Amino acid sequence: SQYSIQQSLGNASGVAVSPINADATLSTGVALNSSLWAGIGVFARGKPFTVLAVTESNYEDVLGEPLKPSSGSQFEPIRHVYEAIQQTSGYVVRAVPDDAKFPIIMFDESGEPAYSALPYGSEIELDSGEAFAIYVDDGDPCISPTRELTIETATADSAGNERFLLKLTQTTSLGV
Amino acid sequence: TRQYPLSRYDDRNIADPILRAELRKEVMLMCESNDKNLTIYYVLPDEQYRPDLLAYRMWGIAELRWVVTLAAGLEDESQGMTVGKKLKLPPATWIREMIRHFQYDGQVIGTLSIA
Amino acid sequence: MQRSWFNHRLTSAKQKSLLYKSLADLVQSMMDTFVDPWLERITNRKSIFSMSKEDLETRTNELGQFFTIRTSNSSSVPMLLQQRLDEIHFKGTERPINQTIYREFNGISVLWDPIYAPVDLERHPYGTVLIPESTLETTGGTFGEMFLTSRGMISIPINDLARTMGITGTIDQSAITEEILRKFNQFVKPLLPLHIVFDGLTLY
Amino acid sequence: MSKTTPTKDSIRAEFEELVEKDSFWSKFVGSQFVSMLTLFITQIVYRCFQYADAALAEGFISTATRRSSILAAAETNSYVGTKPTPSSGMIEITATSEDAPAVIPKNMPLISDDQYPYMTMDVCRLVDGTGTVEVAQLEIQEVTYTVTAAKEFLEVVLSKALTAVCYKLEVFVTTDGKTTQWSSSTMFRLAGSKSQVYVEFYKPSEQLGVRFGDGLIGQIPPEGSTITLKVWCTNGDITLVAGQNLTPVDSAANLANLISVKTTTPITAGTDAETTEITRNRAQYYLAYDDQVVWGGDYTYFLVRNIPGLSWVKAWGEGQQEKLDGAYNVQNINKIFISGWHPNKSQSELEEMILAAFKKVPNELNKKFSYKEVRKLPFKITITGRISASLTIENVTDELKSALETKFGRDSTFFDPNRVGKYILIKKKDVWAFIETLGYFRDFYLEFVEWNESNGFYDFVYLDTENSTFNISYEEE
Amino acid sequence: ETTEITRNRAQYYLAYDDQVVWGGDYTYFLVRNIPGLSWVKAWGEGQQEKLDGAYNVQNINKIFISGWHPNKSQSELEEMILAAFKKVPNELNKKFSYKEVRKLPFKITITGRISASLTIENVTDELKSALETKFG
Amino acid sequence: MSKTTPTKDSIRAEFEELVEKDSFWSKFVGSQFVSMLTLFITQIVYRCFQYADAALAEGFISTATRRSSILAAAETNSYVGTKPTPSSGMIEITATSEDAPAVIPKNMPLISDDQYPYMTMDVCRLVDGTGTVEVAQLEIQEVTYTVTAAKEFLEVVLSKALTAVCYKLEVFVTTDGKTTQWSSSTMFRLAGSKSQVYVEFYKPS
Repeated sequence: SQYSIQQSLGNASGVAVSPINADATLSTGVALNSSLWAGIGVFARGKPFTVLAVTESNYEDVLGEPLKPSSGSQFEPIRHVYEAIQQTSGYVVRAVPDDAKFPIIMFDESGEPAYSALPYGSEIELDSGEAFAIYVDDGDPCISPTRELTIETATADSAGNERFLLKLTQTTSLGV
Repeated sequence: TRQYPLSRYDDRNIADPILRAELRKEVMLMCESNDKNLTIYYVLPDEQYRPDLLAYRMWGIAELRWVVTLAAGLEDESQGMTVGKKLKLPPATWIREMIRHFQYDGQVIGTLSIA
Repeated sequence: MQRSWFNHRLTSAKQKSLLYKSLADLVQSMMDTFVDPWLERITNRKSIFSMSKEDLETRTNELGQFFTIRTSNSSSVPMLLQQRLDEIHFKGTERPINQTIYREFNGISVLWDPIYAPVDLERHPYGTVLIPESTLETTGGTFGEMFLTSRGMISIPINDLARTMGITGTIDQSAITEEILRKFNQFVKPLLPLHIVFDGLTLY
Repeated sequence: MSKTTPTKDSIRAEFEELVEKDSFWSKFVGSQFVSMLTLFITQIVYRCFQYADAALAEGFISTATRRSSILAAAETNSYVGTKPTPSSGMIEITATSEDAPAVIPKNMPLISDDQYPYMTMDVCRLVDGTGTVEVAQLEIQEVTYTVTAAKEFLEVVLSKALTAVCYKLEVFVTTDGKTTQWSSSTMFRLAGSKSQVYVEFYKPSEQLGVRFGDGLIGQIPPEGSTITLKVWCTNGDITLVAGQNLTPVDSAANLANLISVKTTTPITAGTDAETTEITRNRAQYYLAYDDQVVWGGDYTYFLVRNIPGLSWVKAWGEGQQEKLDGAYNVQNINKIFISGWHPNKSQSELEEMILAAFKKVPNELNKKFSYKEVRKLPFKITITGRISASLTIENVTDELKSALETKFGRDSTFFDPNRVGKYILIKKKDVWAFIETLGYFRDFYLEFVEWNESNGFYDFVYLDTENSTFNISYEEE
Repeated sequence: ETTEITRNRAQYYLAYDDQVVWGGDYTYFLVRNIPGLSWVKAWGEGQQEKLDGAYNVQNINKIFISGWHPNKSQSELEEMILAAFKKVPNELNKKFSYKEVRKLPFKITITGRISASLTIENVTDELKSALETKFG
Repeated sequence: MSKTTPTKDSIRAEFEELVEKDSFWSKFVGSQFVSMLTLFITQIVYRCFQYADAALAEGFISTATRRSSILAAAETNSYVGTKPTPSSGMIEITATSEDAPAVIPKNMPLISDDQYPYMTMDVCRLVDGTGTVEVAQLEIQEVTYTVTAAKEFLEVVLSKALTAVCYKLEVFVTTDGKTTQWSSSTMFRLAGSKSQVYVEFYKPS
């Protein structure tokens, strides 16, 4: 009914709202297509050594939250982007040193999982074992928040091919 | 500044529980009387918790909540009242006038014959 | 006495919120523990049989302790007071005595025997010869006309008292008589004056 | 959990362990605002508990001290109080003109100098234009109504404006021109199908009402008839100084200028309305009375209700008197001992009032009453001790004498503090408790000179205040 | 029926309770229960005492009840009285007996003349009927 | 004596001024935050207060207006109000075929156009296909109870509809195939076990 509010959307139809948590962010806007800027910075999330067309809609989302100014000299770029995106969009490029590593989970033939971490840019290969694997690429170390996956079966295709539904989610420290 | 919090709507403006009691007595008499100057309307499913929603929608004031509460005889809003029950509401100004009379000169109440 | 009562004027997200259920159930507990028992006692007061103990002895001792029976049968106390209050219309007779007997003796046959005297004051002055009605058939004939007075005694069958006292062996007649006459004094005697005169208690 | 009074610290506690045992603050620590929120709700629930205590007080007539609640309970008991009585004075009349008749007709109106209506209780006779009569503060009201619809239990309502002075009521039913004075029996007792009966009652808003029968029990007045309520009113004990002139008014104003009337006696023998607490007490004792005249307590209650002004009454049954006397006296059979004390009337006077009362009361069956005079038993009290030196010893002595006279005087209310026929005596414990409640002395001793114990039939033990001894000293501070 | 009238009926139905507390109450209830009674009246021990003018050893707690019914004899009246006494169990330490009712007729001799417009026979008939109706 | 409590706008005002004590939360006043929490606490205290007031008011005999309240008062007074009684009378019964039995017993229902059950109280004897029997609009609704416990004056209540239309009642105490009849009896008198039956009761529900 109109009184119910959900959190995630599947088959049921309803209107959802933000949960009761400790922290939240926002970023909304439309592209400029008038005059652009470029620059190198270090931020949260985002692929290393990668260009990103940043606007008011993704400034806080794909770049992560601003970091602590006393947490290294990485606060100059975040302040600059914060002051600039409020009026103009850009094509900011981000890279990190080789010390950063992204994680990966491998499902073997039986589907058993195995956790691993590899330096960014390294390519994973599959030997006789290690049936397949899935690695995260957004740049988040999966620590704040964390990435979780839930996989089960589902209805088959029109050709009768067996199908399975998997859902990805981010879980914060407080449990949202 | 000069300020005092109050509102001239409360039937419980009369501090006497017994006086409030006969007040609700005759208002019940009139409500479950079949007077035509009463409203003609049934129950709504969501009125179980909130009998005063009907008062709000058809009048904009919640002062009728005790009126409907005595009309339905509810033990608690946790319990519900049957949907479709015959409910009757008199014009509010009539209650305002009777209570005005009763709290200025509500002495004879029943019948005045001659001075 | 309310379950999830704050589940109706609240948006569902704030209902499933973490702290709103905390505040809701704490206040539900607080009202449960410190407003409702007054509602329960007033609802008990509504019904003559439902009234809580405190209310029962409150109504009991409002009039005074001399108008009641010191019984441990708390369940029958509402019933006993119902009888004590509805008997007021028929309490010029032996019915209230039997009503007292209900609890004081659990249904013992008690007979009101008025005092009988001879007419012959010279042979038997009034108040000297008091013949019970049980022997009146065979004794009062020799005394001519047989004065009847409102004064009288009360007789209890010895077999009935032995049955109700639940003792097969030694029976202390004096002790049981003293106990029952004290019960009579402290529950039944106030009903006697003025017209009713009690001048002794006897066992058949 | 319980109705026992809690403490704010206890409530704060119960709240705080509830909070810590709840896991939501565990996931959300740092709510120091809930601290003073708990404080505020603690005072809120404290006020709520005070309100609940008020609810308990008002839920019982004994605990409730409100006139409204007491009247509601009394009407449940089907009990009503007594109206105030007129105050009557003795006046002399000397007509100033020859045309004035020497016989003044019955019930001629009069006004007093203090602007109060007065009414003659009888026909005044002038001995050659000179006469004397007793006149009381009496006035007349009347209301007439006409029946228009048919309701079972015909009801009529009155206004406090007139019930505040009402003293006597008269009910006339005029059906098709035939007027009948209807009788009243309470709760429809002895009411047949067509009995000319009605019941009058109070109403917690001090309203006055009367109800009629259902046709099954009590006559139903027919449609189109009229009902007449005559109300003889008085303002109570309106006392006026003797030696003042009186002005006839209304139809008597014609002879007002022709006849001179001067009072000779202060207007006395008036009574006012009884107090709320005494009404409550009489309500409880009427609940005991059970709406029937059977026993001696009921007899005393009825007699004290019907005879204002007596200090107290006492009565003993046939069995009680026979037990006192030690004999089965046939003459004492169906004979009820009676006695009483009045602050202003002698024992013989009291006996003749009570004999007249029993004569004009027909609610008896072969009930014989024997009156004996109440015997006073004065005794002296010697209070010896030391007191605070800060007060004047003369002032302390005067205060003590006044308090003793008030408490255990010859005409003290202590003997009949409930006015329901329960005459009680003075006790040494009572005296010592009263003086300790006074608490002025630091140490003291009571000597009960010529102390005696009342028989309870007629002995009247009271303190001899004027002969009492006051060995009052100053206790060193 | 209506709530208020139901409440009133409940709170006032206690009048019909057979609460009889005096001999006058007995007489009233007997009159109201037995239609057609000419009259019923009781007389207690004091009434018999003042009737006799002297003390009676027998008139002790004894009440003599008399009455007349045109359609009933003295025996019938006593029988109905006793039946009502059983039907109403409200008494203590008082005996009730039935007292004979002694007829005391008396004649009236009227003498005079009427107007010639009247008929003597019809006037006699009407007067006799009215006198038997009112004081017969 | 008497009881009093300040009004809603008042209690809101003193509540906000007392919460204005701590400077770190004092100035939230004026916001829909404080107003919503305030209206919530005021509504809950309003419920508890005036519903206790209504309870104490209904505690009086003449103040009872609810059907349940007045029936509870009547039960306390040991009286029962005059319940509705259906009209009773005569109905003709004709036989449309030889298969129609000439005897129609009591205790059979009759369905009206509104399916109003018409109980028969006599034996209809068809004389040449024509018969008569006493008929009145009545129905018999049967329920049962099992003895849960041996509690003195154990309560057994009925539904709202049964309480509304309970024109007459019959209580059959059946034990292991043995049925006795118990009735409702008031005005208890005489010592000993006066009777082996139940007593009446009403509940303000």
